[PDB]
Amino acid sequence: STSDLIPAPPLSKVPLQQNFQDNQFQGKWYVVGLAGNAILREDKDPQKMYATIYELKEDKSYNVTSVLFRKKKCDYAIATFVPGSQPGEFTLGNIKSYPGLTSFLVRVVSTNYNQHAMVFFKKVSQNREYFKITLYGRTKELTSELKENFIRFSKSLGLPENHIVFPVPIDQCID
Ligand SMILES: N[C@@H](CO)C(=O)OC[C@H](NC(=O)c1cccc(O)c1O)C(=O)O
Ligand SMILES: [Cl-]
Ligand SMILES: [Cl-]
Ligand SMILES: [Cl-]
Repeated sequence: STSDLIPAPPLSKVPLQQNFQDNQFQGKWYVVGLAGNAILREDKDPQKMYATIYELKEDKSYNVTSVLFRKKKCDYAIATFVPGSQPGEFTLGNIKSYPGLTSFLVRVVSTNYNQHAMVFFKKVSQNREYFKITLYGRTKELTSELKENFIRFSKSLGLPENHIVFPVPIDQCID
């Protein structure tokens, strides 16, 4: 809440997926890996897998729904991602609805659309700058190769290994 943070990387270290295809990116993605400056590995109580669903609207923004299993319930969080400056980037719709949130950016780093994606998120909340990379899969499992590529990438942004987690597959809520 008050603690020091690993700095957000310059955006020059975060690639953008070439010729992003919004229609192909839609649908359900499972969070198979998660890294960030507020993300901490927890052996005592491991992060559980959650899912994020991207529905492309006629106006070209996404209605985004995250589905999580928390405290024996299904928690649903909804947002609107508005197309940003370059295809594959997004800003947050209705940002004034979010107390303390002054900046929000999504950048799709890499994806093949049918199996995996890596996506960078940065926000400033109460003037503190957070960033996250998610490794998304169309299924709950990915290859060793994709997972190591993701660790390599997360580290290139200055995150140590204790800031890189692999949520445990579950069946509740996310299917
Ligand atoms: N301020 C806290 C409130 O949860 C926080 O951001 O930490 C939560 C953490 N998420 C993030 O740090 C985070 C970073 C950049 C953009 C986002 O949309 C995030 O959600 C997580 O996913 O467990
Ligand atoms: Cl819980
Ligand atoms: Cl493998
Ligand atoms: Cl390390």
